[PDB]
Amino acid sequence: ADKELKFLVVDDFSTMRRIVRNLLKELGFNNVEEAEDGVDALNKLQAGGYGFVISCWNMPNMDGLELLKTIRADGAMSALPVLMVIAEAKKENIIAAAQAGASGWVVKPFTAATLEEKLNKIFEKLGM
Repeated sequence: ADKELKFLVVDDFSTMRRIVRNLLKELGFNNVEEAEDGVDALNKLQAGGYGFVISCWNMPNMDGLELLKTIRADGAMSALPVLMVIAEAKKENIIAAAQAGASGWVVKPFTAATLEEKLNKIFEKLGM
């Protein structure tokens, strides 16, 4: 979708969230809110209006996996783009992310170039 599309960045580390916010900014995406955990993310997403979720995998309370599943099972936001950020390239985590319906995944740390690439690749499919 347009770069006005509203992003939600989920991570229990504020420093990592500002990194993702800053990279999105650099790519031209200025509509960005943050969530400190899956619960805060879902409370916020139910508030409607978001067009893309970038979520950390490893998070306390509700990890990234649970968030993705709740979203994919939520009839109203089941189609919401979800990019998962993971700490290592472990096939376990990756395959489960794909299986749970992750629109894509990235290994942190990542560059603006990669984020752009993933974002473009996903916008591609969705034809956005």
